Amino acid sequence: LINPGHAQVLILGMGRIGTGAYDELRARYGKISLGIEIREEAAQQHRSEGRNVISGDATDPDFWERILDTGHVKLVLLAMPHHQGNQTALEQLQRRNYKGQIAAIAEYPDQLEGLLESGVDAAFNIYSEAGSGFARHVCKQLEPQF
Amino acid sequence: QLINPGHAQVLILGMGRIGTGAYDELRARYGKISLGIEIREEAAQQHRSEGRNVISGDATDPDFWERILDTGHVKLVLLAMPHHQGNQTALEQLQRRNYKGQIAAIAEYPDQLEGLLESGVDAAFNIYSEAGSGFARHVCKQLEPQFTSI
Ligand SMILES: Nc1ncnc2c1ncn2[C@@H]1O[C@H](COP(=O)(O)O)[C@@H](O)[C@H]1O
Repeated sequence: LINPGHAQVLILGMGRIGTGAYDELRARYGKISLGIEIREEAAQQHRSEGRNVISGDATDPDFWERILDTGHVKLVLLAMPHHQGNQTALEQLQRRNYKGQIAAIAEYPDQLEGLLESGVDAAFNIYSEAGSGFARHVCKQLEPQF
Repeated sequence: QLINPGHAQVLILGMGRIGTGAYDELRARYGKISLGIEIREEAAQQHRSEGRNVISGDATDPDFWERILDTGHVKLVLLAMPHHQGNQTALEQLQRRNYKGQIAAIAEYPDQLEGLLESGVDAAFNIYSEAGSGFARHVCKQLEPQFTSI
């Protein structure tokens, strides 16, 4: 947040998924991410916890035109796997002439397929990612002597 | 119908998508050290056709556990069942056979994770937090975005 407004990563949805992604990116790159969260209470709690998060609706074209389309964004993470959130936000992003990368995480197989078909650069399954992270974090915390 | 886990050092209870990602992630780092237990016979067969050591069985059933040989190098159990109470029941079964190694669990909500810790697991992680972490990790590795680090 050295230069406010200059986030290079947008994380759309700051539930547990978005937050996990936010924390990982911070660890690697420092403070280059902005998370977007529709629930105001949730956004305020993230800000209290020291994360760069604002409230707003990633399906609203005006929020895109007024706020999110800054010209600095290199990567957008779609972390709204329920209620067609990912696909709806993707639609808005594509209307804007966005030249960066897009990645999505989805709950089911056919959902990943539709996201890739609609032009996301990379798509992942929530649970397969969770299993991979789980195994790493366990080996980190417990250091089993294999 | 005794079950000899052989050289397995990790028992993975539940081989749905979570257990499978864990199995594969461990295989990548440590080689063939895991044994998956899966209630769905057709899923267990599909895992075996893919080269994974997976046997069918219900890890909530005391009769399943009675089949398992006390001789074993198992140092880590991953609780990756699809139903939260299943992980809790599996943990109880492991405790009443006096298992000494470590146990890790994954769940949906902080109360579930705290409850697993209270019940005796060594580490407890949230399914969706872990998903977001691995999501970001894999996106960076696949896509190699060019950021200015701050
Ligand atoms: N349109 C949206 N804009 C920003 N955040 C959202 C939007 N829809 C859902 N979220 C948040 O994304 C997270 C996961 O949402 P869900 O897709 O319901 O699991 C939750 O914190 C939601 O409040």
